[PDB]
Formats: sequence, structure tokens, C-alpha cells
Amino acid sequence: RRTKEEAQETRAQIIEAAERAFYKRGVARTTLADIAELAGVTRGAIYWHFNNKAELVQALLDSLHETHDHLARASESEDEVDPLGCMRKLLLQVFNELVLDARTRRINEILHHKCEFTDDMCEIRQQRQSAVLDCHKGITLALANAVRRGQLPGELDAERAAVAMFAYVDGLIRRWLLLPDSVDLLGDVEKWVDTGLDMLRLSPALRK
Amino acid sequence: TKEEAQETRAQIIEAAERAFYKRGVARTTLADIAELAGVTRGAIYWHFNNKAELVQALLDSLHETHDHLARASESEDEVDPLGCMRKLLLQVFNELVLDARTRRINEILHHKCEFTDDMCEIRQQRQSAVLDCHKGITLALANAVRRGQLPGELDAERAAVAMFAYVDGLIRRWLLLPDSVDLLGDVEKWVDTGLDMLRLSPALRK
Ligand SMILES: Oc1ccc(/C=C/c2cc(O)cc(O)c2)cc1
Ligand SMILES: Oc1ccc(/C=C/c2cc(O)cc(O)c2)cc1
Ligand SMILES: [Mg+2]
Ligand SMILES: [Mg+2]
Repeated sequence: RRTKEEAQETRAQIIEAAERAFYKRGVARTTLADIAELAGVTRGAIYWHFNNKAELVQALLDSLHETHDHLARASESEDEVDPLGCMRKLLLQVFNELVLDARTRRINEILHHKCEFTDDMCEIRQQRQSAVLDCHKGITLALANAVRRGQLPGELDAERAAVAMFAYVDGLIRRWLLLPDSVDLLGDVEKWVDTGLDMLRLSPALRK
Repeated sequence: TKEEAQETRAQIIEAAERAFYKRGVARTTLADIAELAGVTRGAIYWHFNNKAELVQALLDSLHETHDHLARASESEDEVDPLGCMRKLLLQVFNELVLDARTRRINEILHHKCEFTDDMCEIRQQRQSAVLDCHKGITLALANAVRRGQLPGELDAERAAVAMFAYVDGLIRRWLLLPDSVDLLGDVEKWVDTGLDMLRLSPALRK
């Protein structure tokens, strides 16, 4: 109809086909030409939207923020009266979306288990570094806010606590992707979130 | 001869580490590895049925250093099982940071090895290996519980999952962003942060 609307539809068809192809065959051996054929678009069209497969990987990775942005910004705001509470809701939502949404599950499985870091495509590792560094910044801000509001210990090492928490969450996600039946991540989602928050609130090793 | 076969196998393993680390698992073939190792006339296929088996050899190689401390933590006659586990985890992080071989293998497993349907054995062998680690961790913690070193109502299974998640995530964080974690200089605090989760979180109780 209109150029932009047609372009948005094409882009979304490609991204969806990229998910399916990376998920079955992996990033290393999938080409844009392969994804174009699975999306039912021309090679000219796919290369118009994405210059290389690293950009297509980044589009998938960037798409994981959208759902959580509301709660993340709230937990990071200094004006929030209950920053720790926003973090808990954020973490529940992170796990809930991972188990229930096929798309989110698929993308995380791509990023964890179907995407390699090779100097052949150095930007895949550089983008991952940027993404994690950025999430670390946000976590540190929300923990520092929680400390200032009396919700976490006064001498918490916010930086180290932020690493601890991300490690725990990232490991649990990867474990659930590898062995879903090993973890009732949905039925016990509150215990899994609270286990991680307990570490930050109670461990003396995380204090200055 | 035994010696020359064992030496050829080792040369292949070290070559596989170099090739996988540079180009990744997905696109590296056994023939490429043999070319890098300088092994000829089909030698690699006598030592490894396929590429998955060679990946499993690298992962299996990580257990050797820690087997003593791991088995001790699992022994029902061990009087200090949690101390053996703390010694274990300190060694895991020290080796990661100090040993080029261990770091490089972990970077391969975490960041340079796809799981594909074409080669389903990689994912299945990783499942079995994590399940075996989890079985051992659970026995260590149950031992620690039995010996009054962790809370009597600890859910040993969920605790074992939590400890593994934290450790696995921290390694992977250190591999991606080394300068964000003083893993060696602060090793004791990183190990105790995780142990504190098990010792202290009410959410891991039954
Ligand atoms: O405070 C926190 C807020 C968010 C998170 C999310 C971590 C995460 C790690 C992954 O490997 C995949 C993913 O989709 C998310 C962790 C801590
Ligand atoms: O109690 C525990 C004993 C051992 C471990 C090992 C974890 C681990 C995770 C990795 O991704 C790589 C690795 O080389 C080791 C975790 C907990
Ligand atoms: Mg989302
Ligand atoms: Mg070793």
C-alpha cells in the first residue's frame, strides 16, 4: 500500500524467517539468501533491509528489551518509592515471557546455543558486550536506588551485586533452555526470583 | 604402539582447541583439524568417530583437575563436604583465570559451539554432562546437610540448580567481559556469594 507499511511488513517477515532458520540450522551456516527464500522475499529485498547477518542477529537481540522497558525504567528511576519491588516484577516478567512466549524462547536459544563468536564476524561478540554492559548499568542503578530506600543493606557493593544477579539469572535461563524438565521455572517462578534476590539482600560477601 | 597413539590423540585435541577457538565448531571439520595437527592417512578418524566426540573430549577434559575435590565432597565418609565444595569452586575459578587451556575450552563451549539438528549429539552430550554435574552437586549438598553445614530443610535439588546457574553465569560473564569481574583477585568473595545463597536464602528451603 504505502512504502513504509510494506517495508515494515517485509522487515517482520524476514525477522520471523531468520528466527526459524537460525533456530534450526544455526547462525554460522545460514546465509541471508537462505533466509530470503524461507521468508518468500527477494535477495534484493533482504539486503535492502540488512547489510549482513550480524545486523539480523542484532535485530533479534534488540527485540528482547521492548517488553521489559516499562519496569526497567521504573526500577532505575530515583523517584520510584519501591525500586526493589519493580526489579522483582521485572524478573518475574523476564521468566514468565521466556517460558510462555515461543518467540522469546527461540531467540534466547539462538543467542545462547546457536550463535558463535568468531573473528570472522567480530560484531556478534561486540554487540553482546555492549548489551550486557548496558544491562549491568541498569541493574546497578536499580540496586543503588533500593539501597537508598532502605530495601537492601546500606553497604551493598552495588556493582558486584549487579554481576551476581545477572550471573544467576543468565545461568538459570541457560539451564532451563538446556534442560526444561529440570526446572519448573513457571510454577516455581517466585522461588527462583527470590532465591536470587535473597543472595543480594543477605550475603555478607556482597557487602563493602 | 600405545605411546605414539596417546601422543597423536593429544596432538589432535590441542589442534582442535586451536581450530575451534579460531573458526568455531559449526564450520570446522575433522579434516581441517588433522591438517592443523599434521596427522595424516586418516589418523584422526581412528581416534574420533565424528566432530561431536571431539567436542565431548574437550569438555570431559575439564573434570580431571577437579575430580579429587569433587569425589571428596560426594563421599558420605567425608566430614567436611561443604569445605571440599568451597575448595572445588575456588579451584574452578583459579584454573579458569590462570590456565589458557581451560579458558579457551570454556570459551569454545560457551561461545563458539552451536547446537544443531544436523549434529544433535552435541546438545544431547551437553545435557547428559550437566545432568551428571547436577547429580554430583546434589549429593555434595545433601552430604553437607547431613553434616550440619547447610540447613536441614534445604531443597538439595533446587539449591544444586541455583549454585550451578550462578557459577555458570559468572564464568560466562568473565569470558565475555573480563575487566568487569576481578575473578581471581576477589575469588573468595565470588565463591562465598554463591555459597551464601544456599546457606541463607529461605527460598531454597522446603
Ligand atoms: O536485574 C536483572 C534484569 C534482567 C536480567 C536478564 C538477564 C538475561 C540473561 C540472558 O542470558 C538472556 C536474557 O533474555 C536475559 C538479569 C538481571
Ligand atoms: O557446585 C558446583 C560445582 C561445579 C560447578 C561447575 C560449573 C561450571 C559451569 C560452566 O559453564 C563451565 C565450567 O567449567 C564449570 C558448579 C557448581
Ligand atoms: Mg518481548
Ligand atoms: Mg583441568
